[PDB]
Amino acid sequence: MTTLNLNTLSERIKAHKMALVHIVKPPVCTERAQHYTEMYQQHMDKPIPVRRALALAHHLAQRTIWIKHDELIVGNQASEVRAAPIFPEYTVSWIEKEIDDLADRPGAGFAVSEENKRVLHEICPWWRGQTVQDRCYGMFTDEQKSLLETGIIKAEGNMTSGDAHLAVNFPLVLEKGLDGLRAKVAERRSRINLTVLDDLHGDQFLKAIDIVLEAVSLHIERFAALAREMAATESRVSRRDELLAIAENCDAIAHEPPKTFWQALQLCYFIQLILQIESNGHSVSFARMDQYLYPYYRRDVELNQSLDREHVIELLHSCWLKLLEVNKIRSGSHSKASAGSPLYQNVTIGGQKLVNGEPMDAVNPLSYAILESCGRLRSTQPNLSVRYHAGMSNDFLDACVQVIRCGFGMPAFNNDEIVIPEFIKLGVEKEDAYDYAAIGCIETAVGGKWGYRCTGMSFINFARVMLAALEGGRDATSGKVFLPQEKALSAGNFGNFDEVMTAWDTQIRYYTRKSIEIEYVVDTMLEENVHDILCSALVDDCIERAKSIKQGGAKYDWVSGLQVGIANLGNSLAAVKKLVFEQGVIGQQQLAAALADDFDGLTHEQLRQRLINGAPKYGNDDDSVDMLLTRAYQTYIDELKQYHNPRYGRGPIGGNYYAGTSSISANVPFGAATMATPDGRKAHTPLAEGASPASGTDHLGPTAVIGSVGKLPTEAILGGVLLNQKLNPSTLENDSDRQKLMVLLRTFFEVHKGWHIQYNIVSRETLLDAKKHPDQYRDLVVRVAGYSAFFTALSPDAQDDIIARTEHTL
Amino acid sequence: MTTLNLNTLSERIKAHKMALVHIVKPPVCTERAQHYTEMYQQHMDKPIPVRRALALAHHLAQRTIWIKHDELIVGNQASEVRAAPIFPEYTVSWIEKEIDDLADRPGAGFAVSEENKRVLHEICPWWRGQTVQDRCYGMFTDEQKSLLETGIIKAEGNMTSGDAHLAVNFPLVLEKGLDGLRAKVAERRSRINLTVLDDLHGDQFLKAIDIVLEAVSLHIERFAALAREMAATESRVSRRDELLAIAENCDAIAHEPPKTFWQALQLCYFIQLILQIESNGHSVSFARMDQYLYPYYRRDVELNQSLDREHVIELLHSCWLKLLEVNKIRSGSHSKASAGSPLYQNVTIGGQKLVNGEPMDAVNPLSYAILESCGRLRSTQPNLSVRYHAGMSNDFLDACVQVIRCGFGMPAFNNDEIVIPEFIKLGVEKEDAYDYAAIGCIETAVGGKWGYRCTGMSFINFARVMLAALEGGRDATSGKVFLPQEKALSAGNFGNFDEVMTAWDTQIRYYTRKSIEIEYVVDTMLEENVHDILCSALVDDCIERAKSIKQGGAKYDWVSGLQVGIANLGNSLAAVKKLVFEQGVIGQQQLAAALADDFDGLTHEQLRQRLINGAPKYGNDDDSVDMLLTRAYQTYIDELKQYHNPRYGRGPIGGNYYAGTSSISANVPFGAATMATPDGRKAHTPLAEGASPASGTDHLGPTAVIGSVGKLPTEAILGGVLLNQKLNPSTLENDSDRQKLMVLLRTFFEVHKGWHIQYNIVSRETLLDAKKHPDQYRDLVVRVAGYSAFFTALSPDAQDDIIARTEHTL
Repeated sequence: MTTLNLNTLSERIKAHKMALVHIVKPPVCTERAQHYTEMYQQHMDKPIPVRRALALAHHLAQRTIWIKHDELIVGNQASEVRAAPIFPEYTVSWIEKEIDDLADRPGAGFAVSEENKRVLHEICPWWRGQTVQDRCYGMFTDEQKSLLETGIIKAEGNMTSGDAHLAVNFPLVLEKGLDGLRAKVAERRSRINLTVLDDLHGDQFLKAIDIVLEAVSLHIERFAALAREMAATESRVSRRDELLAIAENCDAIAHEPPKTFWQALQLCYFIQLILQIESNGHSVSFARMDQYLYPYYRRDVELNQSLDREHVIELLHSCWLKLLEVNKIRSGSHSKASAGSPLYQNVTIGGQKLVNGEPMDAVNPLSYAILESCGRLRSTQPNLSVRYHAGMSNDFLDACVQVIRCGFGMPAFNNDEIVIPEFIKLGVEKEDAYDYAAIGCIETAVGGKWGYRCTGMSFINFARVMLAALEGGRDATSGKVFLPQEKALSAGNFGNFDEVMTAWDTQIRYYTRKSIEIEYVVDTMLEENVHDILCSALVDDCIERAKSIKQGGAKYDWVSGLQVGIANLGNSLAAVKKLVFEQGVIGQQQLAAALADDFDGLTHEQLRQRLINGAPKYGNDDDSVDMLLTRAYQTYIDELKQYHNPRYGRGPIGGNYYAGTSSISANVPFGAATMATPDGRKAHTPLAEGASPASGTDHLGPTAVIGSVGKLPTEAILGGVLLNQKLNPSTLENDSDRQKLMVLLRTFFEVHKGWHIQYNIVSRETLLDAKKHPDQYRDLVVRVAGYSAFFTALSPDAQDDIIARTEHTL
Repeated sequence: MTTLNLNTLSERIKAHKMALVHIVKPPVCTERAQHYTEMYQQHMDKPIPVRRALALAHHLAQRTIWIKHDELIVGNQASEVRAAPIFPEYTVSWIEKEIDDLADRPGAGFAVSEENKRVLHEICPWWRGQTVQDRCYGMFTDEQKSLLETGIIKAEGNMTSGDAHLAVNFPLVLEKGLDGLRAKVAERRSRINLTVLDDLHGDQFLKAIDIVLEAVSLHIERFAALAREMAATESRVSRRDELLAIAENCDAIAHEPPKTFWQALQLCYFIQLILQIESNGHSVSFARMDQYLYPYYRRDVELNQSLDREHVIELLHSCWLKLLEVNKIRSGSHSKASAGSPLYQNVTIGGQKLVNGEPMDAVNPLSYAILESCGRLRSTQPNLSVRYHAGMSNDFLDACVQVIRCGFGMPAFNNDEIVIPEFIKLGVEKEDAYDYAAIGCIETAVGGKWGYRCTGMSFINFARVMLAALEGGRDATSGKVFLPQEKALSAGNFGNFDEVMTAWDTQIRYYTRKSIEIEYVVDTMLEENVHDILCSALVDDCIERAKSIKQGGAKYDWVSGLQVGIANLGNSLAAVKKLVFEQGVIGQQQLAAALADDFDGLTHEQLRQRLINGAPKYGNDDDSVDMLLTRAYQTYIDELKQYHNPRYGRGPIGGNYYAGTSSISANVPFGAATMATPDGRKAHTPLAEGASPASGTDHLGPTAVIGSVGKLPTEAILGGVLLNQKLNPSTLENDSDRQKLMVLLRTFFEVHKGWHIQYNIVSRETLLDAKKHPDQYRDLVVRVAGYSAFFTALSPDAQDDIIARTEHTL
């Protein structure tokens, strides 16, 4: 049975990793901001796509590049290590407001030089009115502005950043190389007829693509020249040869399709890198790297032995650390939903493949080498996701638990047993459905053939809507009544609990329509102003259609928003149903006063405990509450069926919505703006994250949790059902308990058709000593919600929310 | 019969006309440019259609208004009298080049105060890169830039101005009033679904429309207040009460549908005026005024006798002079094609109407009063067109000849006998075809239901293309060979004349495709950057479709370019066919050397003189040349059928092209860039205008001219076949001769199915004395090509082109 070595790192990688983790307050880079402003100003006469393509080519040619830390995979995102570039086309509002207050922000600090401070005040004024965000607010209705003002609906990630949230078609890049893609664009332009309106627009986008494809080849050649320059001055023979090998690799993949594993991996990273230079969208993913890079691995390692397996791990480590170098700056408020400065760069391994139309297990030696390399490095990037299926061997599943015991949150699991059948049901072609991948956190899509944001659209706070449904449509936090209704607890005029559910149904249908109206504005402002030239080029079928992903270029296009406060909604309605209506133990007006009073006073404080412990809670396998949550959630799911997403009918298959709960760390900020709820939660405290049970309310062990989670309408929540789980390391020291988990996994995915599970393995004492002496735990990694983060890079608000999570035993 | 009094004018009208005609060097106004820049800068965040609506509302609210000349119809275009406003969104290029050299431009002089030079130096640089023209050149291929640089294809009027070239739905404005229009918009916005993409864009366009309608009403009330303010300072009881009546009528039409003829005329003018404040497009036309204003004329004149018919005449005079106050400034080059600073504001009278689906003569008393009002004033505005039909009475046709004898070039004639059948053939609904009108010059459309520029698209220089077809595809003027070919006169390798025509066919198809490629860029840049909010609002069916005319909002959308050098093409090929090939009296190389040498030297002058008088010319009813010109024109007409215009399939019926010859005064500047031609024309000399015979070549009288013109494929030239005709006034003093003329008209329109005829009536001594003593002939009006102009306001080149035209006798 494969036993992985999960401790050894080369001295090169150790020093490289150590250099990155000790950058506690990374700098900010303005190079991209300058060069984009320069080209936007010089090319106002060009169409926006061409203008943006010329902006990227100017930046790539003029920006600072370097090769550092004796790296074997080259390509820097910004002028300084771990620097965040600035992207002014999306917004400058928070930049101008916060530019002097970026050092001391809890959990999101950045160092800004005075010259960068000087440059930003010269650039940002020109972008006012032209940014994506300013244009969104030039079109929002006042009602929509007010909704976004209260925070009951939020879409800040969409208005201040590029979409990304996808994987490009790496097989296409590897098969054709950069010259082959330029040839593809030329053959497509030869079929342009300039007296046909669509072709006139199409040709300008194809021109943009060619400008960017040429620039990327020139940029790879620029690094090749840099490697040769450094090789001539590098005295160490070992490093000199590597630099020359790097220069030769770059020369090859600048034009021709890769021939070796090292070349193919470097090319794939170049794409991953430049995607995050042209756009600051996060969750840029590699999709099934263990599949499309395996032919090179097999040849170089197994057949010809030009490389040793250990060399491949070193190369993977090199790539992983470059992924950790990628950084992104967010506003002070939006950073609280993104605790740990994450970029969610996902890598998918495992799963199945089709051979002559028939499915087989896809796990291969490269799958093992990738899993092992992540176990040795124990970093936040990549966000490793494993595709489970019934045919996966115990050996590989055992190797996965071995890495879970390394205590950095990975690998996480997706489930072919639900993803493949439902994707096919939706209209994903069979060959594509079997080749799906994980994107960002838990969301899934067909890599290289899918539009942006399989999840990651607008956020609805279910708890605040529920409070409004319980109180005449009034939002407790803001006081505004967006949808008036007559029934309210303070009035005591609910005659049934059925009437409470009609109130919820009618309120959530209103906020659902508003959320979609808001997304239509934001998506269209992204469509018209911030085309992704390189990203669109590498997603089927934008080249042939001659338009961007956001215009309908992708073969598939389904998206989902995020519903926040899942456990709180169910627990709250169940407490109401049981204690107020079924038992007559709590009065409607009595409850409203405790909620408005935030359970203040001894009298109200024991009423609160009756709500906490006197009514069943989500996560204990009790149907009286679990099925109620599903019933309330189902109304949102059904309402989504009345709408299409903006790309509907414009090329892509689907063009519709579904649900999702991969709400990252939005539970803490959303809860901070949520008043007391009837589930016993006090005002301003975090909500349950993702779809996990509320912390400290699941008392019947892990098996009871998956019984509850499995009862959600998982098939309609293809944005993902996020299930966290925290264990003490001692709960997996014995093979007895490791096997106990592996059977728990197979049962969750095969019996209950679960979507995903991720594991924290860490003692409560360790996380408290990480608060005490940070310099001690600089490399301590922790699973937040869909991704991993360094515990000492978290703010205390998120540190404690993780510490408060339920610790389970097997 | 009916005898009109064509000499009476009130003292009020006399003084007013004198004030306008003695403005020799009109001023420029920067208010619109200043106010549009301010709102463009302060509303960059709004969608472009809404940004333009606020610019207008800000301009109308802040701009300078006044009432002068004791006018009964109020509304000024700019701050000063006959001042031309600046419209920077279309272009600032020619403005920056010619800013100091505007006063002495021949026939296009404007006065620019140092204050205005200072204002435009602040304004223009901000618009660099954002103008329509700059963004056209951000998309043109290098080939398309070179074609335009040489001038063989031209589209200067489209890149530097709005489109206009249409009539809005005046019946809708009169029937609904302004409040009714805002209500029509509200009801349409109530059907907007903000989760449907097309409705999201649509709602922004409807918002813009409503912003503008609100501003129009506020602007009319702004004039009502001014009239009351001036009435307070007015000491003449006569004029004081007139101002009170204006204030009351402005009050009424600011919201409600008008009830009186004065109200209905004032409101129709307010629209006509504001249309030309929001857009500098010209050929803004009234369509069938004698029809949609008759209900008021009948009520006020005939049924109730609230005002005398003579008062109606004075009111029409008031409107006509306000139309003359409108002005427009063009570049130095484009002004040469628009000799006389015209605006082509057309008024259509006559024609037919359907009474329960039965054709009936539409001529009515108001038709006579409009005809008579124009005869007394003898002004360049309105461009009066009469719709001829077989059933029109001898009495009215003689009234038209009475006005033609006033010597200002009007009325011109359109022919129901060809328009209505061919419009129906195109797909125009019978009800609409019978309601067609002339737009601008000679082109025809359905007022209130048609897109822009039924004619007025790109200009192709047929003579230069023909020269290239005779010489290896080389343009003699620039030296460029855009489409190479082997056969050329220099080589003497034409085997026969059929090979000559094959060359013409091959070359003209190439230049046709390229003209449309150029139009597609320009049309698309107009669509995306300069929406006409008020114009679109008042054309069917933009409000219901929630989009502009240029986006496909109009019920009908056909357009046509302009083919220049008609008679030169036929005459040139005729000379070549007869003398070179049929009779072998001139050699191919011999002819080529004469053409390259511009017929220099006594020997070559004899060859030229043989080309002129030794071969038949267009306009003598000689089939040998007439049918050859038709066969050459047929190739362009056939090539047009392979294309659709940019609105095709986006809403409107048709969406295709047809041909046109309404080339205004472009024959002069186009001739200036055309070298010697085989028709005996010397280099740099003017070409023939429109479809008229070349001057001095039609030697067999008028009856023979219409013989030739009628042989053109008129049914395919729905942009108009333009025919000028000049007579000495002594030729129409005998009623014997006047009946000869009317017989010829009925014959030209009914038997030959001709499109149009217009008559200059003036002696050679009058035109030459006006060149010598302009101050003496400031009110001398001459017919140019489709419109009339003040002779003393024409360039010397254009003055001489008219003086050189053939003078016919009957």
